[PDB]
Amino acid sequence: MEHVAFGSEDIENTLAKMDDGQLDGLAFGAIQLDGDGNILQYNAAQGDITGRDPKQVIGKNFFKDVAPCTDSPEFYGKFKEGVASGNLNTMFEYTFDYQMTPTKVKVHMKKALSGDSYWVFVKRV
Ligand SMILES: *C(=O)/C=C\c1ccc(O)cc1
Repeated sequence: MEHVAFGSEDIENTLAKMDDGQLDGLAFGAIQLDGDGNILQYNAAQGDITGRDPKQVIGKNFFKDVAPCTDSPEFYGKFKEGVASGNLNTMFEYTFDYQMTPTKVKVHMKKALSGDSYWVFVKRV
């Protein structure tokens, strides 16, 4: 397993060295999006939670297609502001409930080290 704690201050630095293979070792969900909400990476842990297939969601809009239950001021609203500002680091509780059992999780959004990429870290609570 890759030893990285959810909410770690330097998490964007640590994860810059990973690949899809290495990301699959994390204890929590991790989604990498571009400036437009498109999925660039999708680890095995978020798949265990949402039931999605990582390899099948890659390339689709996170907010439009895959997870419309996030299209909201509380989530998407926060993402867009972050993207436009060029900085993003917020943590909140959300309920995943689209075509799945209503699941309470902890969501950590943070801008990555790379120019135009954003992290979505998730964990059951
Ligand atoms: C609501 O849709 C919230 C979360 C979520 C995340 C990923 C996937 O694939 C579905 C739903």
